[PDB]
Amino acid sequence: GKTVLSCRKGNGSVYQVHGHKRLGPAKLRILDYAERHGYMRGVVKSIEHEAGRGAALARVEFRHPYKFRRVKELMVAPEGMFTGQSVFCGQKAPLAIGNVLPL
Amino acid sequence: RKSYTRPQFRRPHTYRKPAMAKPSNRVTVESKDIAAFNVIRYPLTTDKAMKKIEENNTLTFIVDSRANKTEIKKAMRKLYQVKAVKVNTLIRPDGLKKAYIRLSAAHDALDTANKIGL
Amino acid sequence: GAFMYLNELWKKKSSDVMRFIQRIRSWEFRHQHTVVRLRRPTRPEKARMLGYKTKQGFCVFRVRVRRGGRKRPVHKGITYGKPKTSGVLGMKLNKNNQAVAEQRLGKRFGNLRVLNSYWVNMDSTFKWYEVIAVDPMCKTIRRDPRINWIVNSVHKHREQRGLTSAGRKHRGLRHKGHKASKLRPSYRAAWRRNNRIVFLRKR
Amino acid sequence: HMKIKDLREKSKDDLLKTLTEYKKELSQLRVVQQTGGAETRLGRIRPIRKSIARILTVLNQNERSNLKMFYADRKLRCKTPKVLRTKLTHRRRLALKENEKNRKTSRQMRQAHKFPKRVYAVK
Amino acid sequence: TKGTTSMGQRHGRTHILCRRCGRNSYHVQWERCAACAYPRASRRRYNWSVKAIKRRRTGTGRCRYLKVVNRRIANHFKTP
Amino acid sequence: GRFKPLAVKKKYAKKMNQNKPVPYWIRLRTGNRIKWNEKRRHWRRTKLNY
Amino acid sequence: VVTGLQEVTRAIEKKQARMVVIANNVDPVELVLWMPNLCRANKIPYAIVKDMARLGDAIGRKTATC
RNA sequence: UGCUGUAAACUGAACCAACGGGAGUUCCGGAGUCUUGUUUCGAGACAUCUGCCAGAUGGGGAGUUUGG
RNA sequence: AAUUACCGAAUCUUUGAACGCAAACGGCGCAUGGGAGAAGCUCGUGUCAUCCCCGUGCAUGCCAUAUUCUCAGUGUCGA
RNA sequence: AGACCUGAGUGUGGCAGGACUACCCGCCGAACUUAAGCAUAUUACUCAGCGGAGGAAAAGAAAACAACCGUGAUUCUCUCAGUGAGCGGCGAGCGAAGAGGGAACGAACUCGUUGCCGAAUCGGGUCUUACAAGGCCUUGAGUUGUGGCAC
RNA sequence: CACGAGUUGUUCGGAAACUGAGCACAACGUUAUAUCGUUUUGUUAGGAAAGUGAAGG
Ligand SMILES: [K+]
Ligand SMILES: [Mg+2]
Ligand SMILES: [Mg+2]
Ligand SMILES: [Mg+2]
Ligand SMILES: [Mg+2]
Ligand SMILES: [Mg+2]
Ligand SMILES: [Mg+2]
Ligand SMILES: [Mg+2]
Ligand SMILES: [Mg+2]
Ligand SMILES: [Mg+2]
Ligand SMILES: [Mg+2]
Ligand SMILES: [Mg+2]
Ligand SMILES: [Mg+2]
Ligand SMILES: [Mg+2]
Ligand SMILES: [Mg+2]
Ligand SMILES: [Mg+2]
Ligand code: NA
Ligand code: NA
Ligand code: NA
Ligand SMILES: [Zn+2]
Repeated sequence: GKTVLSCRKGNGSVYQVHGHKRLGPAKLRILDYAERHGYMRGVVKSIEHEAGRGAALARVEFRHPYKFRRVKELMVAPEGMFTGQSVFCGQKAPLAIGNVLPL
Repeated sequence: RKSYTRPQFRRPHTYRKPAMAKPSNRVTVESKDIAAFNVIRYPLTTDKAMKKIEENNTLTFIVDSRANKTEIKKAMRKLYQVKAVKVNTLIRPDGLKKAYIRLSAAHDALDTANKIGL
Repeated sequence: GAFMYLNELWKKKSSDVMRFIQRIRSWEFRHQHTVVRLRRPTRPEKARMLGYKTKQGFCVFRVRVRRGGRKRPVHKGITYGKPKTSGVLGMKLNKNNQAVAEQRLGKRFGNLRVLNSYWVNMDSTFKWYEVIAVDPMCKTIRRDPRINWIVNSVHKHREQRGLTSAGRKHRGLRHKGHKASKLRPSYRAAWRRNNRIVFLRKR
Repeated sequence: HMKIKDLREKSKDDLLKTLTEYKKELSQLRVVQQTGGAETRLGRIRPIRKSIARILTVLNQNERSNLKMFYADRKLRCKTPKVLRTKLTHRRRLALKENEKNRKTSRQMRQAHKFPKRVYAVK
Repeated sequence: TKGTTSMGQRHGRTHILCRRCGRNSYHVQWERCAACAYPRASRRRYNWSVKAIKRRRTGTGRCRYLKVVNRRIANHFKTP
Repeated sequence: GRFKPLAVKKKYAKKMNQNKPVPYWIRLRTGNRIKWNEKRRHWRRTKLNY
Repeated sequence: VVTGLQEVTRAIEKKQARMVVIANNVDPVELVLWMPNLCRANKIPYAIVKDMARLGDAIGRKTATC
C-alpha cells in the first residue's frame, strides 16, 4: 500500500503552521539578578489579538537593567489587565492581578 | 587585557601590514594616441542621416558597442576638432551601436561632412 | 636507549597510571574538532618507527571516527530482490577505521602526501588516529634522498587507492603463499587470469 | 607598405608615429568602403592592415626582450612576473629536477666507489 | 478537457539558457542546469549513456590550447 | 514584448544576420557543391525559443 | 653538563652521572615518567624541579627535559 | 547576611561621574576583598546517555507459492 | 610573393574549475598606478574638483616563513 | 617586566579543487536468467553508483614451498586441470595450488631498534661566472634528536 | 519572395538601493561517498567573523 496521512504529516511540507501574521513567542521576563534579589516595575502599553490564538496578549515596557534603553516584552494577559497599569516582577512584589512572584 | 565590560570576548585589534605593489603582469605595448580610432568606426550615408545633417547639425556614426557617451564625445573632439553638445545612442537589431551627434552652433555639420568625405 | 623504556611503557595500556592518562586525554579530545593539527606527535617513538622525522616538511594531524557497525542506506529500511540481501543493520564495512581516517584527511587536504598513521586513543563513541603527512614542495623534502620518492606523481593519493599499511591490511597482503593465492596481485587480477577465455592461433 | 628590415632599425617614438599615421589612413579608407568607392582604392585596405600588424609585432618583441634582459639579474630573478617565465607543462614544472633526484647517501656513494661495474670478456 | 484545450493553458517557462553549456536546460526555480549541473563544480556524467558522453567529450570543440601544447611536446620544447 | 536581456538580444541579432541566401559567384567557383542555404529559417515554421 | 634525553639516559645507565635534574611539566609525560625509578634502581641522586623553561634558560636552549 | 525604591488605583524623567585624596597629569576612593580555578541552575554514576550481543512482538513492509 | 610547407618569436574578445561581490543585470566595489578633462585657478599655455576611461592586486583551505612582525590566555613559571 | 606552552591577525613564497577515464587501484553493489516450479545456489565477488593515478598500473626481496639427491623476490606464458583435489537443495552447477619447459633479469636496497659519536644537520643572507652537495655569517628551526659509522 | 531601410531619454520601465512567502554560500556536523543536513520564532558558527570617527604632534 501507500503512506498513511498521519505519517505524511511528519514531514511537515504543507502541514506546517501559518505564522506570517503572528507577533512572536509569548514569554515572561528573563530570570536575572534584579528579579532574584528585588523587584522591577513595568507599565502595560497595549493589549492585542494575534491570529490563531484565543487569549489576549499584553505589551509591557521595562527599563534595561544595565544600559540606557527601553525593553518591551510580550506576555499572555490575565483577565482584568488594562493599559496604563503597573506590573511588578521579582521577590519583593505585592499580591495583585498581573504581578509575577515566586511560588 | 585587564578588565572586560562585555559578556563575550571579541578578537583584539592588531597591526596589519599593507599589501605591497607587485611588478605588473602585462608586457604589451599600448598606445594612448590610438583609442579614438577604436571608439569611432565609420559614418552612415542613408536618407535619414543626410536629412539630419542638413536640418539638425547632426552626424550619424557607427561606434564601438561597449563605449559610452562621455567617451564618444571625447573621441569626437580628438578625431575632428569639433564640440558635441549632445550624443544619443541606440543598439541596432543587428547588433551594432549607432550614435546621433549634434554639434555646437559654432560648427557646421555640412562643412565637417565635406571634410570627412561624405 | 630511551626508546626501550617508552616501548615497554606503552605495552601496558591497562595499568592504573596509563588508564588515568588515557582517561584525561580522551576527555580532552572529545571536546575538539574532527581534524586537528599538532606541533609534535603524542607518541614520538611510534611516529619515528613509522617514518616521521623532526624536519621542516613533516606534519601531524589527529583524526576522529565513529565506532560501531554499518547501516544500509535504503529508504525506510526496505530492500528488494532475493531474501539473502535483506539485512539492514547486521552488515559490516569491508574497510577498517584506520583507512577511513586516512582517507578523510587526504580528501580534505589535497596539497599534502599521506604517509602512515597509528592508534592514539579510544572511547565508547570515537576512535582517534594520528596521521603523518609531508609537503612535496618543500626544499628539505625534495633534497632528502630518503623521502623524496614521494614527490613523484605516481604517489599522489595513496590512501584513496589503498597503498598504505592499513589499506594493505584490509586488502589481504599481510599473507603470502597458500593463504593468499586468490588475492594476489589483486582480486580483480586473479579473476581476469582465471576467467578469460584463451584462443591459441593454431589450436 | 612597410618593410620589416627598415622597421627593425627604428626607435620606439618613430614606430609610434608610424602606427598613428597608418591607423589614420585605414580609418579614412573605411569611409570610402561605406560611400561607394572604386576597386583600386578598395584594394589598399589589406596592405595597410598587415603593415599595422608588422609595426605592432616589432614593438612587442622589443619590449619583451628588454624586460627579460632587465629581470635576468640574479638580484631580481626571484620576482620575475609569471608571464616571462618558461611555460613547459604543469607537471614538468612540478616534477623533481635532475639535480634534486640523482642524490644518494654517503654509504651508497662509498659502496659504488668500492665496487664499480667492470668490463670483461670470456675466452 | 485534457487534450487540445489544455495546451492553451501552458504559459511560462521552466528552463532558460545555461551560462556554462549553452543549452536551454537551466531550471529557473531551482537555479540548476539539467544538462551540466551548473553551478556545481563538476559536470554531469553517467555510464548508462555513452552516447551523451561522446557528444560532450574533448575533441568535439576547438582544442584551442591542446593544438599547440601537443606540437610543443612532439617537438621536445625546442627554443632558439 | 519590450523586455529582453542584452545577451538574448545579441543571440537574436546573430540569427538575423545568418538568415541570408548564398551569393551567386559561390556557384561559379571550381569544385563547388553548394546550391541553396539549406539552413534557412522562417519565424512561422521553426522556433528558436530564446 | 650532559643534555638531551638519549645522552642523559646513557649516562644514567652507566655510572657516569653524579646528579640528575628532571623537569616536572613535560608534555607527553611518558618521556620522563620512568626516569626517577631508573635513577633509584641505580644509586644516582636526582631532583625534580619546577620548569623546563628554566632548565632551558640555564643551558641556553628554549626548553630542556633533563 | 550583601542590603540605597513598593507613587502605581486610568502611561513623567533617568546614559556618555560629581565629589574626595595623593605623587601638570596621571594614579587611588566613590564602585569592599579573596578564588584548591568550575558561566549559572537542576539531576547524577542513575539515566532523558554510547556502542555491542540476546529474547519477545511485529501485513507497517519485502520475496514466493497457492498439485493433478 | 595574398605561393606553399614547417617551427623556435609573438598576438590571443566574453566566459568556464572561475576565484573581489553578484547575475534572464554586457551590473556594483575596496587598494594602488596612469589617461582625458576650451568647470574653475593662474600667467595661447600650465594646473584641475565632481563625472568618465584603462592596467594590476583582492575567494576558501592547507604548508613554509617574518634579521626575527602585532597580539591573547583566573595554562606553567619568574620578576 | 620577561620566558615557555597553547592559540589568533596580517605581510611574503607556494600548493589542491576542473577535464580525460579504453586499460589499472579502492569501496559500494542488483535483477532479468538457469535450476524445466522456487527460497540456499547460479547469473556475479558482474552491470549501474562513489573515489584515485600512470604511460602502464598493481605486485615485489620469504613470519615462501616442500617432505626431495631438495628449490629460492615479483609479474607473465604453456602445462598442471574441467581435475579418481575439492565446494554444492552433494542437484543445476562451480573450481584452484606446488612441481616441470620457458619470457624477463648487471636486481637489489632504505628507515626504526642495538652499540659508539652528539648539531658535525636544516633553512635564510652573502661571495666565488654559481638561488654549488663550496667558503663566510646568522637563534631562525632543532637536543621531546637532525646527521655519521658499524656488527 | 528579393533589395534597401527603420527603434534617439538627467526625469518613462529596470539596475544602482527595500523587505516578503522563501533559497542556501560560509562555519560546523554527518556520510565508504557531499552531489546530505541545519541556516528569521532576532537571526550563523565550541563561537577570537567589528579594520575606522575624532585624532594629536
Ligand atoms: K549544503
Ligand atoms: Mg537609451
Ligand atoms: Mg609499491
Ligand atoms: Mg600463479
Ligand atoms: Mg494553470
Ligand atoms: Mg505481501
Ligand atoms: Mg565571478
Ligand atoms: Mg580530480
Ligand atoms: Mg542474459
Ligand atoms: Mg526458473
Ligand atoms: Mg523455464
Ligand atoms: Mg519465474
Ligand atoms: Mg562500473
Ligand atoms: Mg609501481
Ligand atoms: Mg637517526
Ligand atoms: Mg521574408
Ligand atoms: Na523570450
Ligand atoms: Na564463483
Ligand atoms: Na525571510
Ligand atoms: Zn548547463
